[PDB]
Amino acid sequence: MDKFRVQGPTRLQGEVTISGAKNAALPILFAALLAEEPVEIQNVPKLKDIDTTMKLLTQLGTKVERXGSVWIDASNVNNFSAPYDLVKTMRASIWALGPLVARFGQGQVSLPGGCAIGARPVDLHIFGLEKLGAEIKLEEGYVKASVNGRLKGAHIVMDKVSVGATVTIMSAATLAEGTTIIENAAREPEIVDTANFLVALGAKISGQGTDRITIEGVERLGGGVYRVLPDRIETGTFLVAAAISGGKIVCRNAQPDTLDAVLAKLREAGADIETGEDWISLDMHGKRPKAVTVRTAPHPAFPTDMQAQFTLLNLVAEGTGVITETIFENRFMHVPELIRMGAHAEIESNTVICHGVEKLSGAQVMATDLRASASLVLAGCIAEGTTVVDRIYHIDRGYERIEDKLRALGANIERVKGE
Amino acid sequence: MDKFRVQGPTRLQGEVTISGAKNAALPILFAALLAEEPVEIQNVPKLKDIDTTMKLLTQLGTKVERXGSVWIDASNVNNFSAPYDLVKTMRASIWALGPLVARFGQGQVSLPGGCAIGARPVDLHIFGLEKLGAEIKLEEGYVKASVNGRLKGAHIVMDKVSVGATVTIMSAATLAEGTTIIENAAREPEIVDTANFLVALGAKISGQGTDRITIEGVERLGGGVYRVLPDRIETGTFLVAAAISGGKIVCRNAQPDTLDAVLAKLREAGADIETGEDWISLDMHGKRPKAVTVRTAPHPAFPTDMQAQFTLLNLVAEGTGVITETIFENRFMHVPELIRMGAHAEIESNTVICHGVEKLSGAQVMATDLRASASLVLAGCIAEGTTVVDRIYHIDRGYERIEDKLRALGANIERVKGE
Amino acid sequence: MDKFRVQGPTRLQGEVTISGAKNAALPILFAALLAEEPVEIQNVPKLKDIDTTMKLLTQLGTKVERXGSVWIDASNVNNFSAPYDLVKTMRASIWALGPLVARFGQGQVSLPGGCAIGARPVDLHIFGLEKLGAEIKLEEGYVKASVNGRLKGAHIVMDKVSVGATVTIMSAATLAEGTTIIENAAREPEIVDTANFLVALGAKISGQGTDRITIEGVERLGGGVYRVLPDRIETGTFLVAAAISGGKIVCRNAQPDTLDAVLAKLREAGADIETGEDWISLDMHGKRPKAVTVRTAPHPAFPTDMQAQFTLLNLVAEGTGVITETIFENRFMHVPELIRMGAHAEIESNTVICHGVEKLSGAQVMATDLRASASLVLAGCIAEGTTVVDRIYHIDRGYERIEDKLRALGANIERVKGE
Amino acid sequence: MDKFRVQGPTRLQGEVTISGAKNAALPILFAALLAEEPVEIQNVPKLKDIDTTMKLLTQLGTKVERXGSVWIDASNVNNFSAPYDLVKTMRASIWALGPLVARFGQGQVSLPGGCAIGARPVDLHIFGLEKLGAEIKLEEGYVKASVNGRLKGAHIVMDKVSVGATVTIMSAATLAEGTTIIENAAREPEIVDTANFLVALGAKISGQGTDRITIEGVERLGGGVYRVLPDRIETGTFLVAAAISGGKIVCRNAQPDTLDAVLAKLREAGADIETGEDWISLDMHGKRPKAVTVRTAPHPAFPTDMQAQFTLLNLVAEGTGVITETIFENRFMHVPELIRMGAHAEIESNTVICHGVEKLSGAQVMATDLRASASLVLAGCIAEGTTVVDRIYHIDRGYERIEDKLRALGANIERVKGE
Repeated sequence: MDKFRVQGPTRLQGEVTISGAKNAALPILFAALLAEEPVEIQNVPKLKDIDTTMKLLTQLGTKVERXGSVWIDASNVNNFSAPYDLVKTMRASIWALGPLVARFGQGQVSLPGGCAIGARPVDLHIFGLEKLGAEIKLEEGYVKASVNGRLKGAHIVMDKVSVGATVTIMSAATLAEGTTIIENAAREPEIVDTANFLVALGAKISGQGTDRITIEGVERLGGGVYRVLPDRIETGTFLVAAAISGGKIVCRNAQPDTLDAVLAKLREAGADIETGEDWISLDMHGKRPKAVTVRTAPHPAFPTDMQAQFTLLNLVAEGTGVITETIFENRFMHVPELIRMGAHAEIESNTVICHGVEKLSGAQVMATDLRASASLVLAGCIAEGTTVVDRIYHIDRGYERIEDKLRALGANIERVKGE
Repeated sequence: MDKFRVQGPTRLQGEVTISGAKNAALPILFAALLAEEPVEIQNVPKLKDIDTTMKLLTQLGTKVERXGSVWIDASNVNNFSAPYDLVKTMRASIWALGPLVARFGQGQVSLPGGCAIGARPVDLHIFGLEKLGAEIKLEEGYVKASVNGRLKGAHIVMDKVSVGATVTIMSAATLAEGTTIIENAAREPEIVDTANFLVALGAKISGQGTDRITIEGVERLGGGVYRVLPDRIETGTFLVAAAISGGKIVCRNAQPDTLDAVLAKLREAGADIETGEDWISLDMHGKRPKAVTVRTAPHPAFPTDMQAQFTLLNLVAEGTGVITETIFENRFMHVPELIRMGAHAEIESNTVICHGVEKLSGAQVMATDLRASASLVLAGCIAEGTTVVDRIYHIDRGYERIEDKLRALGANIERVKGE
Repeated sequence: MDKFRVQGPTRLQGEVTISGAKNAALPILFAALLAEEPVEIQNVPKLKDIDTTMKLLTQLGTKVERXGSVWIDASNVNNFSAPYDLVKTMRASIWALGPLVARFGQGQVSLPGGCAIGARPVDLHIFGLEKLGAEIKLEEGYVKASVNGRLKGAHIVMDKVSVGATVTIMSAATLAEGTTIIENAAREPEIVDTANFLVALGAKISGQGTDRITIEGVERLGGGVYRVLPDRIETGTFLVAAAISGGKIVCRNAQPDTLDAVLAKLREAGADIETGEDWISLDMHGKRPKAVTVRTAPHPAFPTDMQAQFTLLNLVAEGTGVITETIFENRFMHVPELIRMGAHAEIESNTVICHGVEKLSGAQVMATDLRASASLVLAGCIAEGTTVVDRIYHIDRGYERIEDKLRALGANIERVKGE
Repeated sequence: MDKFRVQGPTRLQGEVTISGAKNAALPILFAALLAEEPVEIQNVPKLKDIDTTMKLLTQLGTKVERXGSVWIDASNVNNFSAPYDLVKTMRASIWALGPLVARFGQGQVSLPGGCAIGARPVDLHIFGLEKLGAEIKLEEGYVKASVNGRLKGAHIVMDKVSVGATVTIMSAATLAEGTTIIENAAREPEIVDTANFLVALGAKISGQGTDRITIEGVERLGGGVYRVLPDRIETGTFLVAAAISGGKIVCRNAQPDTLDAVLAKLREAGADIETGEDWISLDMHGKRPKAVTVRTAPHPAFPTDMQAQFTLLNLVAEGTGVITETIFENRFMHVPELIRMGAHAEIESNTVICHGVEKLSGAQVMATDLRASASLVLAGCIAEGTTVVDRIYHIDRGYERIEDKLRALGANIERVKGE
């Protein structure tokens, strides 16, 4: 079981290059199934899910190769079924369904053994495909969709806001006959990125990033070169790393505009921030951060994905600050871990009241949440002494070699083994 | 476009005989598709939906006759499809699905068109059936279900309480192989009645009325005689009629136990109430009702179907009353209509603050909801002058000759045809 | 009982000069109680609530005179009580409490007979004052606040975002000794305006408009001249008027920045929009608006106060649009009135599914809500025939002579006295 | 720092005598302040809060002593104030307030400060009292209540269901002039017990246990002997200890009727349960438990206080089961500890997905929650090996000598005196 052994305190400063967003790379990789011609996908991070997707794609008869880029040749897809062994570790695999049916007339995706019926994950996807004219075949453990000729554009009202189903519906709609309208579409920057990718292939989409996405179907999608957008959360994590260590950092390959709320929040903490079209700088001037008030909410408001990081900021800031999770429940599992590191906090209902302390103390900590986990690693960086973060495979799944990035920032960090 | 012209004030007093519950008769009529031997369903009301169901049954090859009872012989079911023409005006038609697949191995029901995905009623039916081993197809405007051989008992956890899917799952499970357990089952008296009916046929069911129903599959269901339970909302509607008019009333062919919360509310309003095995008496002793606080919630608690009726009550009651709706959104349409009759109230969020007035005044009113509509008719009876309740077809569909029942109570009411 | 007789259809086009916001004028008027030197408040609308506030102020011993401006001389305040009548027709009256205590050491405002313990508007104000060092005295219908000397700055965390309490705490905090931090402060443009007014008097306030307001108390506030900000919702009502009428309009005395979400929403409807330092232009180019998807949420997202207006827009737009209310409950009560005008709509849960039709048919209509009411007048302007909007006094409360404005835009409208 | 050491696995069987409910004892000791004659309170557990209450009472001038009983003589009560030195460590202190002002005409309770306002516990108590005619005086750090003569009966609508405020209102109302009615009253067995205590003193109360309590005020309360009801949660914890271990336990000095939901759930898990007037027997027959579906809700529904206990049950039961928590927000702290013990569980939103493993592994654990902690100790009992549960002082505060009880059941437990 891999662990991170950090030795602090250390000032995090310098430069970091931001990896592509896993959350944009995935839907785009599945969308490449629509491409009749070779496709080059740039800025694709080296992550477990990316590997799983490549295998899945190959299993369908797609020609796949990688490095920074992922080269895809789907001119000839022959197998329209995603098997159990291949979708078992990845829910995103459902993304193969829509492209398959829209372009080939048929698709089949294996489903896991479940328990409760009603409002499940796959649900929105299946019904979205059904509104598009797909015939659905359901049997415990799998979903099959098929259509005679082209899908038919339709007017769709989403009762629930779903990032997943929005990608599925928007993807399959690019080849449908007519216009498709999606009401209550997820607004995430990743949805915008996926739509832009499609448009680069010849798709006709508008409204991406708003509550209403409109798609005019076209006969076919071509090929090309496409650059995946920067990882916005990864970027936020690095900004916070400098903000909590009285450091100065510059983020390369970033996209300032996917972070309005986070940047504004950082300024409130007294951070000196600068942006360029593709870069972001943060300077504390050796100064300790000021506590802030945070209310997480749906994009483009302050993201829940930055929550753990900001809680950390408040925990070592000057003063008292409160963090409120307005949509999500039980998002504070990790606070007791920080408290064990010498933090002063109180979890109350859907909030965390933060009392800033001068210095943290290393400890043996652990968290299952990717973000919370990453925050523990940041804590280890500035705490007095030795910190050991257990089960970092969580971090490995969403961050492209964070230890190396942290090390170049001046961190004393080692990847160590353990029983 | 029928209307009720009412002239008040009139004290509502005397006797009324309660009709069988439409909502228990429907699921029961459908479940009869499982019976191998002739069956007699007693106490079935004469309502539009019953007619639509009989016709549906006839089309499936069922021999159907009616008067008070509805006679069914489904020994020779030979057709397995419920077409658009026969199910357009009736959601309940989905109930033919489970019995067909469980007994015959195949079944299909026409699905009315719709544009929203998620929250769709039929969703839970499909899922329960799939859990039981059925193959589900969403094609040709139809929802299709089939199984090779017998359904297979399963442990089903409902993500949401659904009266409809509880009935579908429960019904089909009686013929499945093995044991079926439904977690988070709807508790409604209509559900208990349907269960009791199944058992009378030879089914093995327990837990009906609680959140956990257990079904022991058997090889076949027989025939028999079964009496549909009384309409609790109808009973409550008549009780309130006397409670707001200073009257005394005896409800015949009623079932006290399905009305716990409503009876307790009536006592708080100051009503003198007595009960027997199959009757309920309410005596105002010539007195004006007292205001009460109402919080709707799932059965066995206060029913949302009695909400508009109780609002009416608070409106002519002594004091200030509070009505809180936790079940439906937008269930206050009756209020603006009532206010036009001289009532006083404020709608704040999901609650109505009632300022009881001594007397109501006649006016031209209209509500699309069944309960609110019957409430308007009641208000017409006690209001000074003439009231014209428009669009009464809503009431015709859910109440068995309400005008006749009201007249026998002392109401001055006439059905006007034209506009 | 005033009413509007409208003759349609008429293209609304031209110019309208936007009134100051009642919602910012009120808290500023109350805040003037802090000023030791005369104060000039410009751009104050002529509305009932302003009068009540004026009467209330005079009663305290304040020198008050009005026009476009309101002159206040709070140099000689001697009465410290807000009598029963003044507070009964106006919740805003609670705003006199804070300045009184903060400046004079004593204050008292009447209380309307209680309803349900816990969750009264007045409560948050009370607790905030207490946090500031004030002694509170209560009894059914009475609230006295007092302190010996200065109020004391405190760290206050709001468990409920409240526009009212934020104003109270902020206002009173300008005179306290020390720093006051308000966590979870309301973000409204009106809060920003009030804070700005305070700063113009010599107060030290930062963070206005964000989740955290920090006030540094000072010995005293002088006098000066302050211009109340433009009415954001009126501005929006006018923008919609043109947008639903194929017209072109220019809003003068406007503040584009308080309308981001509404402006971007208008662009989605197909509108051509330009903005300047103090104006906003909208041009439909003779075109019918496009159906939009709306989601009301906390400022700066889409304002629930623009809801009815947008529902109207979708009702006469090309296509279907769904308006989703995440704010209040029961916000669609006016829709039936629109249906009576020939509109096509379905109310489902917390949403309205709008099916735009080509033209509205005039009729006799009425809504109690301010916004929904104004929307009915807009409808009369574009409907074919004559429309009579009843009970327009509701409109008069938040709209400065709307009939004159509409007429100046080309509307055929008459204020018919009583009938 | 006290700790618990457990050697497992060990079948928990035999008998246990249930302690009196701390939660009933507390409000009852406070209500005794209303007694004009001596009172003997039986079956009071020996816990910290009881000691604090005793100290509090003595300081008011009450003659107090304890053993199994607590003897109260409120004849010389000459001091009407509860100082911070007491209430600081005990929230229930607010309970002295109502009896004080109701009997003596005056009462003052010290209040813990804090940043947060709105949604504060004590708010409902203040409001109820005010409804009864009391004058309220506030200042950060204290709440004072007084009245001229007797309190006055009033009709009170609880905005929210509050156990504390229900006791306060009910208690004070017993000496009020006239009739008091509490709408939306908390239903807890602890409230029923306090009402019964009051009635034995001569008060006039009814509806206790339902959502509506009626209190007819009387001149004065006498004295007597009264036995505190059994601790329902303690009994639940004991039943679970047997259910998760193939054992057979009989709970003595119990009250079956206070545990409906828990008993039904245990049967759901496959337990052979029998009950009598004052005993409860559970028999697993050496059998492992069956996973169950659990949804916490207000009494008489499933208790949140049995939550952690049931999760442990699931974690070692056959299959998958889901615990959904709707009362408290962050009540999942016990899960990560259980995982360390070899348990398979996924946390999702307000629910926990359990994966029944055959056996747990000894380990070093710690939970701050009274219930979660007790759960861990239970875990240690059946887990293979040695387990060390830290900070068992939480358990000490709510459970009367848990080790002796467990030891008598077959457990291998030792108290360890820290560091």
